Amino acid sequence: VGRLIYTAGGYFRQSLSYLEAYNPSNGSWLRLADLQVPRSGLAGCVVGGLLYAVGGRNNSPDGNTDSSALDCYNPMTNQWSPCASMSVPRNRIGVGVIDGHIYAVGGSHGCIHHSSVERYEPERDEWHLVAPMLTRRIGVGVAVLNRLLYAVGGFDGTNRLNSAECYYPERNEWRMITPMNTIRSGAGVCVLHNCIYAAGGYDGQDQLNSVERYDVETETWTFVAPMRHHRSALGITVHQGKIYVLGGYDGHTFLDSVECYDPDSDTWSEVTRMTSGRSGVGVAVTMEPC
Ligand SMILES: Cc1cc([C@H](CC(=O)O)c2ccc3c(c2)nnn3C)ccc1Cl
Repeated sequence: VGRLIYTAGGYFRQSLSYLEAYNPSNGSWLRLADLQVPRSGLAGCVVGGLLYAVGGRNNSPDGNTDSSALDCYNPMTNQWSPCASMSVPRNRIGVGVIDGHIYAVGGSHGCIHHSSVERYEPERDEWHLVAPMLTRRIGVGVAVLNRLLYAVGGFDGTNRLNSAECYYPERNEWRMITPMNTIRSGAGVCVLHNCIYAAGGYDGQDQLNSVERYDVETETWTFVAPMRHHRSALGITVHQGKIYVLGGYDGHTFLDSVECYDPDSDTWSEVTRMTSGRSGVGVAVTMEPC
């Protein structure tokens, strides 16, 4: 039928309500129904053809509000619907999906940096807390491989982190994994084939263009080719077995650049520009809308 890359929210001068879909098959962008509430620092994901937007923060002239919200976008209707809210607001959140369930990981609520993690069940419209991570992480990368959830990098309130850890659902327990070779907060983190990728991010001084990947069989991290643009607070998704990175911040500009990674050639190329530069978007892939 055809799959699109949906980018929801983000930040340019203030938090944004935009939802836009990119079609790699033809290069087009579609503006769709705005989020009910502007938000940056959110995550996107998909379950059962439905797009969800999780956490973030509304940075606005009228005040600044960390989000506990879960909202659901149905491509068939072009309408956003509220779901049950999380236990707590989570700006600069990471999310992963296991077996139709959404895990919300870390993020901030004011000066609070969460190590807490909670899981959403669409069939019940219900969040429940699970075991907290071993580390407080905001700007955290989250991915799922072989039905295990990984929390990668971030900021713990004092240091940006090269550490990463793994949640084993049937044990309801987090264990540390090999740290990355690079301190990265607000990196893009995703899975492709057997590896967990961490692209770009922030280390307290610089925005990064480097990219490394974790092979679960070998438990080691290896650098691949770097992105064309240094970027923090980027969005990342996979589409037809290629990585796409969307927007972010390079120390200078809120990027409109979109790049994709070809694992076979180990090369990055510009694939498009977003309609406008922005950081802290939520990205996920699903069906084209009615
Ligand atoms: C908005 C955002 C910020 C972050 C992190 C937080 C931190 O690690 O403190 C950050 C902060 C400040 C940054 C930066 C990145 N990149 N450049 N600058 C100045 C990570 C993810 C997201 Cl969605």
